[PDB]
Amino acid sequence: DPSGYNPAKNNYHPVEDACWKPGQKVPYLAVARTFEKIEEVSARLRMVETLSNLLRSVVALSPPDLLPVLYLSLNHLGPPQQGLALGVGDGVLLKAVAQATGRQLESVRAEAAEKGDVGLVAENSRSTQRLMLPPPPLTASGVFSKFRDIARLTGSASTAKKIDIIKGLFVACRHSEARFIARSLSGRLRLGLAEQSVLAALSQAVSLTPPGQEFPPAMVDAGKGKTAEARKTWLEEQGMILKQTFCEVPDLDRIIPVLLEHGLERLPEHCKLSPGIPLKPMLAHPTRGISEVLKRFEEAAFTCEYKYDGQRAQIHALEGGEVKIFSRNQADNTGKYPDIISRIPKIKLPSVTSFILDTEAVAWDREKKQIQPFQVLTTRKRKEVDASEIQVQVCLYAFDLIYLNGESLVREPLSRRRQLLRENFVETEGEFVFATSLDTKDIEQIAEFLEQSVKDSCEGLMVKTLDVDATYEIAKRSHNWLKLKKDYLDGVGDTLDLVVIGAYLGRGKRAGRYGGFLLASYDEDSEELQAICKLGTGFSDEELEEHHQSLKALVLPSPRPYVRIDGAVIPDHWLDPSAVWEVKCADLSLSPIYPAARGLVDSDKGISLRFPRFIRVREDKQPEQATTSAQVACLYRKQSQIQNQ
DNA sequence: GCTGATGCGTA
DNA sequence: GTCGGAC
DNA sequence: GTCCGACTACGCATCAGC
Repeated sequence: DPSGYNPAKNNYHPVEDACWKPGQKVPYLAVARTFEKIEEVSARLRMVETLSNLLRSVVALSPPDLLPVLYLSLNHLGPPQQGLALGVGDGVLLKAVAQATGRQLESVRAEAAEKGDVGLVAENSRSTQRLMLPPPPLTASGVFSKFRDIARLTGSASTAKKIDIIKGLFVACRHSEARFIARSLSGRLRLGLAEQSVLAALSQAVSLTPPGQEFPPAMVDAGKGKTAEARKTWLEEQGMILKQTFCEVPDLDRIIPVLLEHGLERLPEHCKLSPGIPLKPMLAHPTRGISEVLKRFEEAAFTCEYKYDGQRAQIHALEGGEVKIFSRNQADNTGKYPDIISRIPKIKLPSVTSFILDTEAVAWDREKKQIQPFQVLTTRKRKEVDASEIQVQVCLYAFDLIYLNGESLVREPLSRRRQLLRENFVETEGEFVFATSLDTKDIEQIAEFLEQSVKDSCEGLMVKTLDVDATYEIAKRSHNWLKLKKDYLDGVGDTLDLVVIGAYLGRGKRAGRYGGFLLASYDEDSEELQAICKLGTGFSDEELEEHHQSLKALVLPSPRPYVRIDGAVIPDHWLDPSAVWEVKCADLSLSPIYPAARGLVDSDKGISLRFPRFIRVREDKQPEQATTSAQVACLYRKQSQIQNQ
């Protein structure tokens, strides 16, 4: 019986310890039980062991069910470049849960906010899970198809249809299934296992129990002969095949059926980095100072690049002339930028037959010949733009080359790839230029360069080694670059003193306390606190608890007459304005929602904070003594990017 | 058809 | 996007 | 250090209720 299933069981046996006969379909309750054991523990190694154990049975008995099981555990709907989204929000999901169970909405919405988890509410209600005799059990592939069903429906009257499908599952759910369907739909599975741990579990699972094996499979534990040391080394090198493959083709739709009929050793042969197929980009680790750079890099030579404030654009040029473009999430952004396809001609030498570029698309005002802020870039249409429409021009700032003229430049040092980029590509000012770089190790030069980038409408510096551990092999270390941001540096930075005027109930890791707060500045001339932004990162678990107790004393039934939030999300608890917190941010923005300082820099819009974080309590300060909307308008005006307008 | 609410992808 | 926790 | 999951602003695209 599946409810008995224990994929966490000591010395776990794929065929004997399963809960479905071979060539049957994997049952969803198996997937739910594997989930229960994964969330029950906190070590990633144990989690990987359990998910491996389920994945091995799935390979021995129902291999067609492997792809959907993996998707179910990532909570993905498919390849990222295909663009699926469920289009179901918390409120619809709560209507779905309520109807399915027979309960009043208000009651359901209440308990969900209270427990901080919709899955818990969907589980523990089972009326009409009475009158109608139980529907057939739920299958892993079936649930994953109903998910793809929901995400597929669009247009007028689709919500009602999306709900019916969800009610379908909730009625077929038994045991712990409703908990995880509800969690998945809400995009909050919170197992404590995600992409990296799935890959680990996959490669271990096919390593221990390889596919394409005549049932009953000859070998079910290819690890038994080896000693405990020899095992761990073999596991690690197996996982790295998969990881670097996935990193070049993060697409289970391609990778998986290839694994099922060619084994893991042969995967790099059939799935290699290739234009038109987006690959995981290289990521930056935050570095809190020039001193920490030399700690992290020690003896390796490195370069310093301008960090541009636009959005990543991974430009693909295939042999045959076709041109595609992808976001850092692997989204297809090709239709987004007609203007960039037209200008592919202008950027390469005639000898260049195919490339993958790593660049930053940055809004550009040609009238004035300089960079506009991020808020401008985002006003451009998405979807399917036709070139006549384009309002906000973008300029490309290239800083890496991944694949040239048929050959894959991944294993090559940066020093190499930057040369190749500089050789075969052509700067056209205000349209496609290279990243301002300074090769150096002198701390004074590095600091002057930092202050210079910010002067030139940028966020600070990127930092990349040139030859030591300086490839593009994301699977070795994904966060292989450093970001030296201006606001990372103690003493340097916009910090504001803000008043807590509201609290929001936490979810998940924050259930039972407050997960975020509403913050305001003081406006002297209208004798009013005005909401500036929400705050939800920067406190320790202890600090966040102290805040729950100290601020519960001050919960108010309704807001003070002098509190002004306008468009912002109404808090769950209004608070007596007393508490003053020190708050740091990266930028200040013109807000469509917040009333802080409205009319002082824009007749219509107020000012907000970009990337706000809690620093500490201002025990010595009073709401009167808070940063003032006047000061918020001063801070905004002096912003480097802003003075250049 | 108009309007307000909101999902979601970008940072 | 930034940030803290468990390992 | 690595991986994971709490949380932030903003604006285009979408749909329900009228």
